[PDB]
Amino acid sequence: ANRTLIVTTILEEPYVMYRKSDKPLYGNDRFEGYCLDLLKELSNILGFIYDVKLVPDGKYGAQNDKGEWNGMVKELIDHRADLAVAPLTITYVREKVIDFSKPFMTLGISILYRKGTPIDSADDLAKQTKIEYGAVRDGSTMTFFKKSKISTYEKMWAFMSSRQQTALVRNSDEGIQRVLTTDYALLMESTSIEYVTQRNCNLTQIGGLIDSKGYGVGTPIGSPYRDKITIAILQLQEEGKLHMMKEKWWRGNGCP
Ligand SMILES: N[C@@H](C[C@]1(C(=O)O)C[C@H]2OC[C@@H](O)C[C@H]2O1)C(=O)O
Repeated sequence: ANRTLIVTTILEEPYVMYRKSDKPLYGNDRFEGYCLDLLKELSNILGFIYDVKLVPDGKYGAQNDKGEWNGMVKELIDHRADLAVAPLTITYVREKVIDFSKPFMTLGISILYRKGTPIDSADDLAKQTKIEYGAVRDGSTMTFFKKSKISTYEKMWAFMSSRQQTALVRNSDEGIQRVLTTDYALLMESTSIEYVTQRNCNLTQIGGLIDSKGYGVGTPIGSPYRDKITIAILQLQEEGKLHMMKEKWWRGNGCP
């Protein structure tokens, strides 16, 4: 039989979450979400079983000043996993070091905050001095700011980086808690903003999308699975299955 593929992933609602059960769950059964459904579909099409393993460092992946990676990206570079199936953003810097499938979803960075302020854009947010802001450490949103040559975003990066211990959060849950309990706005991806703002009516998006990009399945460079996964994604796309999966995991409207 074909070797069981190792899948690196990360907890991120509603892509990957612990299943709620009153009885013990083991192995893959512990998890559910859009990305687990995606894996069930991909594995049927490609003919494999898999072992889902949460990334040990809890990070998506960024490189330090020495060019050393962490998170799921490092797991792929180091051939610790066969696939990364997660809301993993397809970026220029990552594409040079891993192979991504074609995208299964598109999104852009925007701002999550509480309601009640006149802040209407990133320009507004960068200019004012009352509300702090940041991003999840070692993800693509942090990297977007670090690499930007747009003045507003360069200033925002300098601010986040100056207050890195403060401004850059460990994960999306910490970021959202910070938004809810302190004067802090979180830079994050639009599909996640859509999800949370339909569940907690104290939260809102500020402004529009600042960029546009996709999520893809990651594989190590040269992986014989990447093209097969791309073909499977296109199948699911064209059959309307990806659309159905989005509806299943995002439904339904909870806030005015
Ligand atoms: N998709 C990103 C990770 C992350 C980000 O950098 O925005 C962290 C986490 O942040 C909350 C929401 O944006 C979903 C997740 O995206 C990545 O692939 O690095």
